[PDB]
Amino acid sequence: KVVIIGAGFAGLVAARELQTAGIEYEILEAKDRIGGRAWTEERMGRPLELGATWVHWFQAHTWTEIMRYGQRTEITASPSGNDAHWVTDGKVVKGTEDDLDEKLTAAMGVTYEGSEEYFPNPHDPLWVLSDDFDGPAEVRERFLSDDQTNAIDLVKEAGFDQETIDLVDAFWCAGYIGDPYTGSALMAKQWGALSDNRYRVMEDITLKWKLNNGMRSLYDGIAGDLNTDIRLNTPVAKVEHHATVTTESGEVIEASAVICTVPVGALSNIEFSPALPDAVQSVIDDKWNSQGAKIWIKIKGHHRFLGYAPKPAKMSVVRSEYFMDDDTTILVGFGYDNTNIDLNSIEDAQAVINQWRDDLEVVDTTGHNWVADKWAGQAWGTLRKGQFTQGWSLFDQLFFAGSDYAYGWRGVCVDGALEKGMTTARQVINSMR
Ligand SMILES: Cc1cc2nc3c(=O)[nH]c(=O)nc-3n(C[C@H](O)[C@H](O)[C@H](O)COP(=O)(O)OP(=O)(O)OC[C@H]3O[C@@H](n4cnc5c(N)ncnc54)[C@H](O)[C@@H]3O)c2cc1C
Ligand SMILES: NCCc1ccc(O)c(O)c1
Repeated sequence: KVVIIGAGFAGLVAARELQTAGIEYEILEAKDRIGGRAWTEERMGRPLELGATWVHWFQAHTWTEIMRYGQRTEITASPSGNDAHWVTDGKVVKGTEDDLDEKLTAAMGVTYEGSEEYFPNPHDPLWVLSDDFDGPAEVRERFLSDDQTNAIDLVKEAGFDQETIDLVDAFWCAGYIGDPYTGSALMAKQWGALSDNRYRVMEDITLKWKLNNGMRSLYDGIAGDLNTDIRLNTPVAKVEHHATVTTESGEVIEASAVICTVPVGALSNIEFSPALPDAVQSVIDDKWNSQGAKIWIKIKGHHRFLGYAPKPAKMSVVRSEYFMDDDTTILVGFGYDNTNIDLNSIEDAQAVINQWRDDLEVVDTTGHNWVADKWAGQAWGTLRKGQFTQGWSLFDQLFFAGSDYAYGWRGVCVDGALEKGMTTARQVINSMR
């Protein structure tokens, strides 16, 4: 009676929540698998996360699922103390990881600089624009101005030198999963607000703890709780919200309400009748700022490596992640432009490593191009200029659920999908009561 489109974390958790409340549901999943943009799979000799990877106990929704499905102790920190390399003026600079972090810490201090006035409650991101806002006019003006400013311009304008600029440029190529110069700096400021405004905490939350048993231990857990079979290989083609849903084969399914978790980068596969609001339609057409890609590279030997490179490098942040039995290292990498790298080309993977070193030898590589993926069309959702205040909040019988619309760790984190999936089901629940 309630139709959930997509079996990623938002869809699975919404179904479990409806089930709790005794409401009939059905999940229609385009792919032949569950997990969506979280995808644990054996590649290159071990389970690797092709999408979502890191977790933290300060992420409320993720951490309760970690507790629920038995992974409390089953988390491991990514290697630290790497030999660090960063490109800053056509040149490769060699340092320690702590050397890099302290440069990034001071720049982050400036980047967060008004989060305390914007986000007293870091989970009320649009409070400044609320009728309830009790602050001065000049804070609302700085807020809107920040939505139209990118995060690197904030560091440039504070007088930092070119070294620190290319470091933040590389950082946000990875963080904004695409071109950071088109991004909204209010995203970065809210990550600060959710991280006690400390670079170190922000990295502990987003870039440290991995699930020993992968994301699949969680989404297999949620799916294992459901008493209604997920209909895989059932891509949705049309949605009528007056609700009626039409699959690609032409099957028609009737429903009291529709919870659509299809990411924006993939909504163009579905026709809506009536059409979507013009405001929301312009977001879909502009979509999100996530055009980048994530790679897994394997090299010869055991090397503790960290590398940073600004736009337009193939990869902006690359880091050792696993030391393997056969004297190899698996590194992870994040880059701003999915179309500048073939994630499964040993030669393109070598050119990534060649950004910093001419003595490290790639022997394998792999990745999934989420942006080119029909059912995704993006990496993790990040914000263009103007999308903090006129973007993710515009998607509020038809409900949109997904990390990209979350109040808290929006887009970038499974925490956001688990948040928004659950609260969107509550909207359904509340209105049926
Ligand atoms: C490279 C990468 C790395 C990430 N790393 C992390 C990390 O370390 N930590 C973290 O917390 N988060 C991370 N994330 C983010 C996390 O994966 C997402 O925020 C979360 O999985 C989004 O869940 P969702 O349910 O909102 O969307 P999705 O996972 O995209 O779920 C949508 C589902 O709908 C399906 N679908 C699409 N179109 C249709 C259609 N027409 N009909 C039917 N079904 C359809 C899709 O197949 C998919 O199963 C990462 C994301 C990426 C891309
Ligand atoms: N994949 C985790 C998302 C992410 C990307 C870049 C960062 O700089 C960061 O702190 C977190």
